Amino acid sequence: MQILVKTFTWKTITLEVEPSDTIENVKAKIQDKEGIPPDQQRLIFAGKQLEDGRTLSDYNIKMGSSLYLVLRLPGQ
Amino acid sequence: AASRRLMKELEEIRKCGMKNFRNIQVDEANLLTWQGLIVPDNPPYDKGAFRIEINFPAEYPFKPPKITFKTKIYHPNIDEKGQVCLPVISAENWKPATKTDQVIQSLIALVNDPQPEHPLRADLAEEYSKDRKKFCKNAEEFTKKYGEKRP
Amino acid sequence: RGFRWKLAHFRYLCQSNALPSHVKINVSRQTLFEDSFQQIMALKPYDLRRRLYVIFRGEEGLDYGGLAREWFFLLSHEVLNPMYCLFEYAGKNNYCLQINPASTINPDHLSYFCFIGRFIAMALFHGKFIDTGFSLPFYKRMLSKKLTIKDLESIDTEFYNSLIWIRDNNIEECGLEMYFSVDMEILGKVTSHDLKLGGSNILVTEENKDEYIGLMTEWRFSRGVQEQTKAFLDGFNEVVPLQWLQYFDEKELEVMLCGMQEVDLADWQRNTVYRHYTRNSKQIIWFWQFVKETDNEVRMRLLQFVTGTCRLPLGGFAELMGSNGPQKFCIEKVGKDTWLPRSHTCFNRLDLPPYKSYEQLKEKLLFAIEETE
Repeated sequence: MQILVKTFTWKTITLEVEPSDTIENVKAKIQDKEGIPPDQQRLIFAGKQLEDGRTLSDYNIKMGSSLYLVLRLPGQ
Repeated sequence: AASRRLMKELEEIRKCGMKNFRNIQVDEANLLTWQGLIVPDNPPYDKGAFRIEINFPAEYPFKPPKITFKTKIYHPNIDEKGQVCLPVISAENWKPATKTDQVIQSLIALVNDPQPEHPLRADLAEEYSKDRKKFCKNAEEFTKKYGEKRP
Repeated sequence: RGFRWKLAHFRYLCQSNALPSHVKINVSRQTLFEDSFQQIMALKPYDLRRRLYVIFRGEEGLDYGGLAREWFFLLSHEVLNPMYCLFEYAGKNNYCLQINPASTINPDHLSYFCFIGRFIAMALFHGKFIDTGFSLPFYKRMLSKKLTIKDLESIDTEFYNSLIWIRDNNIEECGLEMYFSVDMEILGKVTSHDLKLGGSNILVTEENKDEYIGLMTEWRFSRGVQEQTKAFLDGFNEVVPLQWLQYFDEKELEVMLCGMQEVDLADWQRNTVYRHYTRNSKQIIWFWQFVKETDNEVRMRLLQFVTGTCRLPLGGFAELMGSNGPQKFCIEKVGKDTWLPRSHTCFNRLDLPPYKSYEQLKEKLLFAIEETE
């Protein structure tokens, strides 16, 4: 499958992914394609913040789904 | 949903007869996403059919819908990511009174005969403007290979 | 008693209100936001009127050299970055901040908006500029000016056109299925707001249409950011009283936070297009004679009149963006000349009625662009 992780800077990042992949894996694909360290990432889908350790299918992310990428504030 | 205008619009698309547009199933939690099939009549697309998605913004009908082609296609006004520059739903001509069946109708109108004075794909644009027939044969093996049935 | 004077006044208010001694802001570039937010939040608004000592540790004694009006540039660039989900861009293609309703996903968002409010007021108070600023409706809120349907055009052009379509057309035989409620998507999740009691069940018709248009207009400006906005204004007001701002309009406040920008009069002329005018119609000849003649502040104000902002994109006038996509500075010829010139910021277009004398064009243009209330 293929997903779109959308930022508020209007970058749409396409990712190549399987329903098997964990949220950690997808964060990893982001670190690799954008350089953003996973420990400071936030993925949201259809109003659900995606907990690490679950999988795309637990959240029912089908193909063409749009995620949302937001950064964590440096302080916390 | 809410979306009480989207229902009336879905109703008056299903019953409007829709010869060139069919198999319209919908995300029924909020009718904010439709999928359908375009079935062109004139060549070079009469030997094909094309899955599209229609995405309605939450504030419909204040902002227009967005149409994308799921099926690939060979058209001077549809890019290879499936985006169609359809004028009636552009950010500059969108009116609230515009119904989705008129949208489709103008999408069809665009398939049947393109307008290359303003194109998403310049090649193509000129391959239509000049050489109306080198275009069609290429459009045909594209629709032959990549497009769908029945039509 | 125009901008020059308002400025002296505001600067004098600040000078005359500064506490003595200094306040220490210790940060490092690598940890600029967390250190800043820590440092500023630990201090009292009053302290933020003392003299400012910024340290960048690791750059410490040589330099400065310096210094931190750099902190103001650098920090502004951090805290206003839409990635962090506190402020967001106004449109896809225009790049001046507004509050993001999704900000609540940040654990203590009202605190960070208070921080930023303080921060900006510090900027005005110490006469330091910041890298990119807010939208003009945003500024109007700070001045407590009323937001109006025409204020929409800049921040959501489709919603604007739709609104106005409904005002200016009879809808009785139109089968619009419009109700007093409206939906909004945030972070993928769709939510419903009634505009008055049980509004989702009230149908928009010719008789309620105006009331409806009203409420939509507020809602669009206001939606999902009442609390963040108040946090900001409060944080700002503690540092610099909002009432000190009362002689400024929203355009002047833009220019006070951004600097005076650089306009290359060549770069402007090269990239202007003309509708029903030409490079040789001497209304245009007169125009460009006025652009060369006057102040740099007039030029920004003029740049604000036609584009909605005094800032330019990376690059110059060759890459001016509008609402729908790129659009260059454009002067079009409109009717009568008993009018004043008008603009369409989303199209970046000056409507210039053919005036009869260079002086007439000069005095009317200058009246339209300086008189934006």
